[PDB]
Amino acid sequence: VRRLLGCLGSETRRLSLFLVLVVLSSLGEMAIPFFTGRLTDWILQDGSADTFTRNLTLMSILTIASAVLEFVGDGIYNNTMGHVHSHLQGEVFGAVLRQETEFFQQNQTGNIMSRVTEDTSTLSDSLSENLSLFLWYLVRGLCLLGIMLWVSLTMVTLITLPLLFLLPKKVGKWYQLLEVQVRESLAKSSQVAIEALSAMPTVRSFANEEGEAQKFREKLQEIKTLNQKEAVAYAVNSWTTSISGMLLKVGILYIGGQLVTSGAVSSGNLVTFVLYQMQFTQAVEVLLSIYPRVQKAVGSSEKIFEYLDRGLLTPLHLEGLVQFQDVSFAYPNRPDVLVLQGLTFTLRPGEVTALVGPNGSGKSTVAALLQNLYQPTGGQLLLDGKPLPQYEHRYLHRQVAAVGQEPQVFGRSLQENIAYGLTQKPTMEEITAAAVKSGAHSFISGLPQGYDTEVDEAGSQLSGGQRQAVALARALIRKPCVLILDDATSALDANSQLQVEQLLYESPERYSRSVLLITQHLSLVEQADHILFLEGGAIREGGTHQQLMEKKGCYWAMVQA
Amino acid sequence: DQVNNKVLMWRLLKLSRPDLPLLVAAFFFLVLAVLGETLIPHYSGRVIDILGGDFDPHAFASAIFFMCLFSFGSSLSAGCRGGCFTYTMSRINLRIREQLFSSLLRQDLGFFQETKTGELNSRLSSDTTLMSNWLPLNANVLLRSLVKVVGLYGFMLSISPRLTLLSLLHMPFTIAAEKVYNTRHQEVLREIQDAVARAGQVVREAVGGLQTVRSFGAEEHEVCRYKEALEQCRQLYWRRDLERALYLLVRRVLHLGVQMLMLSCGLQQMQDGELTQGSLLSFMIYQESVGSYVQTLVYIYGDMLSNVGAAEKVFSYMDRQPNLPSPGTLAPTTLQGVVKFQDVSFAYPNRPDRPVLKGLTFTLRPGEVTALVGPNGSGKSTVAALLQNLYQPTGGQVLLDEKPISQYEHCYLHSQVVSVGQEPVLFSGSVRNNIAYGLQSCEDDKVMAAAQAAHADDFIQEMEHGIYTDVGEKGSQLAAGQKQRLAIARALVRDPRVLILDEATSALDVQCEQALQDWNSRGDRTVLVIAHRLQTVQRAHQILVLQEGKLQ
Amino acid sequence: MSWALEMADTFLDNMRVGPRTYADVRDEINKRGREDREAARTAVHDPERPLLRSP
Repeated sequence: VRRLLGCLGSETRRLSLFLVLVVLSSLGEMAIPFFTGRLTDWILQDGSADTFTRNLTLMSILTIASAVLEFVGDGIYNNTMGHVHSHLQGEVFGAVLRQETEFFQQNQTGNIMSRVTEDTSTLSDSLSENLSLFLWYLVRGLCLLGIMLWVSLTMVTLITLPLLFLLPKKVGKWYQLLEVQVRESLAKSSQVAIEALSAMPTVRSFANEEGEAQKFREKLQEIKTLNQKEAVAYAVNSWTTSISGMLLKVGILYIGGQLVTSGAVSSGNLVTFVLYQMQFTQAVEVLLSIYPRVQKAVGSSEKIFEYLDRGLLTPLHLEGLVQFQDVSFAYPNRPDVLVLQGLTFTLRPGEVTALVGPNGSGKSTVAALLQNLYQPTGGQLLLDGKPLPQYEHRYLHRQVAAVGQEPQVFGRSLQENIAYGLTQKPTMEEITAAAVKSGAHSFISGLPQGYDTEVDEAGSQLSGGQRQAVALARALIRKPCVLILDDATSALDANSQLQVEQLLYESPERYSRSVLLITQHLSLVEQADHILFLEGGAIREGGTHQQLMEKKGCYWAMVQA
Repeated sequence: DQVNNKVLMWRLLKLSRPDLPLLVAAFFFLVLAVLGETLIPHYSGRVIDILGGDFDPHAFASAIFFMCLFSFGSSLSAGCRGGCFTYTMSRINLRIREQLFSSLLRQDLGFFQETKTGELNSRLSSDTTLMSNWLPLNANVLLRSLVKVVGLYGFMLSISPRLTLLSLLHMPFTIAAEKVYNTRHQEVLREIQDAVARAGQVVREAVGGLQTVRSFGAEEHEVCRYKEALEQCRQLYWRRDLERALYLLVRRVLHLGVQMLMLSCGLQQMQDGELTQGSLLSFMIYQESVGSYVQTLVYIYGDMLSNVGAAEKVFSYMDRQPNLPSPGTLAPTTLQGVVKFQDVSFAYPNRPDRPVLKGLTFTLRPGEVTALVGPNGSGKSTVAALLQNLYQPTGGQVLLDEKPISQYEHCYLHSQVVSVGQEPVLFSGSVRNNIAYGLQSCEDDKVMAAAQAAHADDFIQEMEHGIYTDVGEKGSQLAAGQKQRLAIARALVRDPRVLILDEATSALDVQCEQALQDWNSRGDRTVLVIAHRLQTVQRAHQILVLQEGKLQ
Repeated sequence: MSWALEMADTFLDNMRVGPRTYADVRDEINKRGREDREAARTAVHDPERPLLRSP
């Protein structure tokens, strides 16, 4: 609760200014019955113009002014609530990206889609609508109950209200008992509807579909027979709720009539009393409907809070030596059961590394470790004589590059996608040279409006080779030291594979660019400098393909079989 | 769009024609309830008119007595119309479910793969009840206003004509505003939908490329781009609220503007014209609502088209009926017992470019036992479904005794052809219902003898209420062996000509099938033995060795 | 339940010249209807799984 209130409040002052503005207006809102009373008692007794007009001018000025005060106050409220809506939605979105990858990997998309936008929108929408009306009618209630003092009249009205809301809920309980049966019997028919259809081919195989409609018709007629009692019960409840209104109104006529006969309180004062009593009951009637919805809304809010509450070393001299000193890469789910175990890596500048092995043999975990998304469970994984965690996110983003397995592409233009993830804007010569070097320039120049062509959702327009080439140019544009590629060119063409292989091996920039990737194409591995034979995390062998072929080990068996 | 929503409305109302009479009663009770409610001010004025001059006990008593009676009758009449309108909602809601459920069963199985279980429920539960709520809710609010407006204007005209024309002439001033306000509003809401859609699409692409965003690492730019879209979206909410609050101000000023300009003349009507004392108080009480009821009348006309789009998503099921062959029924006079497949080509309706089965040409299966050899994902169940006529063949022809499977009757094909599946189909009905599943008049001795032949009679004997034991939904009470034995009891209960077996004999008992598939019972027809049992494959005469969607 | 029809009657009984009006009354039915749309699908099994399971 305290965190809910403490987070939501805007200014100490804008809402305070709104609250003071609502009160001063609220008196003008409820000024009308006093003028109505004055207008009525004038007709019975008086016949002066000036007093009558003066009343109408003040009436008009107060009612017109109140509208302006409401018009401003609602504007300031909605403006402040807009800032809070934007700030909360902005804060909640960042809290997703702050949390570790394990939640994203383990849990599905549907949770992290529905919990973010829909819940935060529907909560703040409900809060904005409810809290506006809640603070409005409370001020009206307090101010009208205030002016109601200007004792016996207040003592009357206090006793009446309970009797107004006693009978509707008491009888309405017995009405509600029948509704759950209709809901259950409806849900039963829908349950049988889904249960019957779900196994369609078993129905289709026989001629049962004609028979099931009769069973459906019976389950519907069983509801139909019950509905007759439910339909009349609504009319009976409508009578009981309505008649209490006339019971209240007639009671006021008899109780008031004695006071008119006695002649203590005037007819105008009786009209004000009736108007204020009628306004109070109808005002409070709405105020009761929020208290359940607050308990409904706050239940989500606490879960949203539960969802929410879960040494930058700069770039200058590129050393380029990665030491996995006795490393151990393990996932968040299983601490002991590691993916990579007993890592003894030792990279260097200008050397194409390789990691040959089986499906799920620390291939993705090693690449994810080098990039430093998930931290090392044991040992060390230094880069240039310093831990990955020590480096600044932007600097490490600039130094380390890694193409993923699934060639993802954003919804923006080809220039935006090619120059995605950068503080400074990429130059057109740089974007063109990156696409030319990576081998996407034919795809970029071939499509409509060059790099300005908008990329479709889920890689609709761009092909697999175009997506991989764009991903290669995206990484190449940064011109990073570390180059990662786990299952990059799985379904790569002859023209694509040759371009990537030429950029990997034949390109001059490779001298100042380490390339440690899980090679789909064997020849890419066979024409590399450094290699490693992974086996359930642990590296069995680590040397040249000719040395491994001569010695006869994992690389020889992998090359042969 | 505009014509489609009109034609779909004209289609909607046509469905309610069987429930016309009760709507006329609801109309009568609504008109009575309104015309009653309009009479309550008229007498209440006359009480105040009579009372000031004199006590007049008979007039005072009668005026109050009739007024209090009419209020009681209005309150009663207001209830029963509600009881009618809420009952009308039951009619269309229970009717549309029956039409929807019956229409879905006629549809082809290819659609069921595309359709989602959660959506099909959601439309059946909510989207129907919205469509059933539509006509009564629209009719009630429209008809209650229409009668009350022309009522109030009538009861005004009975009192006087002088103060009415000026109050009427102001209505164009209000009606003109609402037309601008609604056209402004609906555009802003549609703009907000598009704004929230773009803002959401960034979250969809971020959720889609979590690894991409995390690998490169520029989350601040993603949050900033989300915040940039949220800022322009926030402006649309502000415009709506500013425009609405302004309309509240304009309406609040204009309400009192007409009220003051009227009431001032209302004072002159006593002095100069000599209209009436109480009639001023009545005419004020009438006026108070007159404008407020027009607000609903102007809105409801334009608003009517918004809820039609909900119905379209239900009617999308009802629209199309393209699949399957012409429903012509060839009746088997005698049991031919001849299965055939002439140059068959099996491809899935879901995706046309996939090669499942090609050139399935053999037929000539009647005597002895037939076997269907094949590896995992070879399409043995597809051949069984092609034989049973679940899906239509992409190429060739599935002949049965020199006659097309489509030309056969559905009841006759269901009666003659059989296919014992591996997984037992469970239902909520009792053991007799499951044993006689799709039986018009199943014999009690036949069902018990079929279970006794199928070897589930010991299980059926010990079960509570014997043959009337309630089967647990999705196979809760019954075991795997009983679930398999139930399928044998179904096949025995059918006693059909053709009877295939798709991996049924592996799970179930071996001795149970042979007795059913030997002697006079075996003469019904041959059996397509598609299973892993090599002993069954060795014992059978015919052996279709399938491979890569082709006969080896 | 037929909740919507009760809300219209409540509004049509007490019109006055308030802030909400009939424009809100429809939005309450749209809001509550979309809540039922969410509640109905989430009640049984899972929305990702189609009606026919096998490929």
